[PDB]
Amino acid sequence: MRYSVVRLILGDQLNHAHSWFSEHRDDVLYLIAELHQEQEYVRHHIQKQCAFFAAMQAFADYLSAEGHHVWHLDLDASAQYNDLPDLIAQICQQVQADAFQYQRPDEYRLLEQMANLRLSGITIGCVDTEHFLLPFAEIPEQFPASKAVLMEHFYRRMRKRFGYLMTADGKPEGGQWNFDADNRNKLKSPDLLQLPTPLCFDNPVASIKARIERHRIPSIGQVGESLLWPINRAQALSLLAHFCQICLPNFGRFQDAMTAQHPHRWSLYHSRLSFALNSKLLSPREVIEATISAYRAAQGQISLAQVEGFVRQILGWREYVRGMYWSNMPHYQTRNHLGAQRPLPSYFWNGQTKMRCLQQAITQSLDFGYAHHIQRLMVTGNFALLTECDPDQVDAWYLGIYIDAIEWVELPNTRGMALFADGGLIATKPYSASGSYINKMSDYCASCAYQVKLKSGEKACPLNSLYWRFMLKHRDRLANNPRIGMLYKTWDKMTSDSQQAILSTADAYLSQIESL
Ligand SMILES: Cc1cc2nc3c(=O)[nH]c(=O)nc-3n(C[C@H](O)[C@H](O)[C@H](O)COP(=O)(O)OP(=O)(O)OC[C@H]3O[C@@H](n4cnc5c(N)ncnc54)[C@H](O)[C@@H]3O)c2cc1C
Ligand SMILES: Cc1nc2c(=O)[nH]c(=O)nc-2n(C[C@H](O)[C@H](O)[C@H](O)CO)c1C
Ligand code: SF4
Ligand SMILES: [Cl-]
Ligand code: NA
Ligand code: NA
Ligand code: NA
Ligand code: NA
Ligand code: NA
Ligand code: NA
Repeated sequence: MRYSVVRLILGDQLNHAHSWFSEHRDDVLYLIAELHQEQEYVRHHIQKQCAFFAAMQAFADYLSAEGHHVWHLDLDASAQYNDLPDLIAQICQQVQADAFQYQRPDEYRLLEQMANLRLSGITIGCVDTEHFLLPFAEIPEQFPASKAVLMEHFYRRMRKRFGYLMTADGKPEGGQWNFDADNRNKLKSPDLLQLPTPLCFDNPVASIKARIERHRIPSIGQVGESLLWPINRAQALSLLAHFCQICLPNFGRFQDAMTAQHPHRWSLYHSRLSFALNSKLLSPREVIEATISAYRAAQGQISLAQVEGFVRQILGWREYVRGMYWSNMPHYQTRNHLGAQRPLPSYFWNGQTKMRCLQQAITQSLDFGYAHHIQRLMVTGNFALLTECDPDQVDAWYLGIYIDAIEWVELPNTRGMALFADGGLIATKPYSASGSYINKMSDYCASCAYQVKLKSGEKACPLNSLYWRFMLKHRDRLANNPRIGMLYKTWDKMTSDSQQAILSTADAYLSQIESL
């Protein structure tokens, strides 16, 4: 018989600056819980379970130190309840609450579950997470349903609205909006010798792993005794500072680069802030502001391309995919424009493929819970696009295996940008590529069993023929765009014999897809 108000904090709601905490109330109880149900909607990476569980406990500790009343329920405690609604209802009854409040969730499934909660004698309210730049209530106007809103136009509007990288008279700093064309370098040997050591934390996780195991919770991937990912706001801020000082000067330059050689190949110059942002340990405003401040203080050593390249991903892509998700869900999750139905190959779960590119991206995903963007898009994403993998199966892999994956951001990037299964709603054109793209941006083909210079026959890079088979299959859909039509000239110039050898090689590789 003890609290008037119960307030839930979900595992991705770790915003230390939330207005709830701006006052101290002895009549308010905060609840944060490890939840079996949140392990059952997809099979998560063990490192993702460890990171969220560690971060939820660390946030509870922060709140308690600040004088808030907080109960953190680990799986041993939460297993007494049937699901999250039962946990809420029983605890509200236990403490004789008059009111229950929660922060709006960031997946459709959970927003719907909480919206349908009814508690006898208890008033329920839903508040914002106080994190994203675009207010949730503006999504319907900014993102009309089933409309292919152009990310670039939304990004320019966001640049003007928030003032980031804008001139005093309202123009983009540097004479253009988007510096992506300057951000397409491959790492050469001297660049590899200069790669910085990624900032890795030492967060022990043996007890968390043992608790997960005791509850027979399924997971994918691997972890040792220590988790390298930030699990509290101080570690996240330290990663942000590391990024600004050590990585931001080359972030754009090598944004699309991949290497099989260097020990730090899994991180390169990326920020690795996505988990910290998506769990709301950091806000996008503070990350943007920190990186712009570092740029301005570097007196030319951080070029504008680096910081615009970074800001575009947070102010532009991240806010954009959120808007498109909420405007188009739940129908969006049914879209399969290209009719893709192939099973995801088994080496997505173990890395046992002879394609060096796929082997590197899958193995790092399994071993780190993380792949950088060009791997997600142009290595595993392109492969799943060209081989027509079932989007439901692809979504389950991406949403589970990456520590930063929550559906609002996974689904538009995977089903939309990578698989083109929304017919271009999210990103306009398919991101299809042959092995020539991988060879241009990476050193993978120099350490591969296949020959990237061969399109057909024995030992040819499978991407080379799978690319043409895909583009020819969809020629009528895609030839209306004029720039891609050029690609069909490269094809139409080939002999009948060569065209046929390529399509025959593609079909053979698909029939043997488990062996690639
Ligand atoms: C198929 C596919 C699936 C993806 N699934 C996810 C996912 O589940 N969660 C996720 O956060 N990102 C996802 N991304 C986007 C992007 O690849 C990751 O944000 C990025 O790899 C995270 O690494 P980082 O923090 O080092 O990013 P950096 O390269 O340092 O980029 C800076 C920040 O920009 C943001 N960002 C970059 N690209 C995007 C994007 N396309 N959409 C949204 N935010 C972006 C993130 O906040 C990131 O921390 C996906 C991309 C693809 C192509
Ligand atoms: C692995 C995981 N575990 C939990 C948990 O046990 N409890 C919790 O409150 N949240 C967890 N999360 C985050 C949620 O599954 C879900 O993705 C977000 O709350 C959506 O906004 C995740 C991702
Ligand atoms: S040759 Fe083809 S399969 Fe091998 S690394 Fe290059 S792109 Fe990947
Ligand atoms: Cl070189
Ligand atoms: Na359940
Ligand atoms: Na306390
Ligand atoms: Na070279
Ligand atoms: Na991106
Ligand atoms: Na779903
Ligand atoms: Na685009």
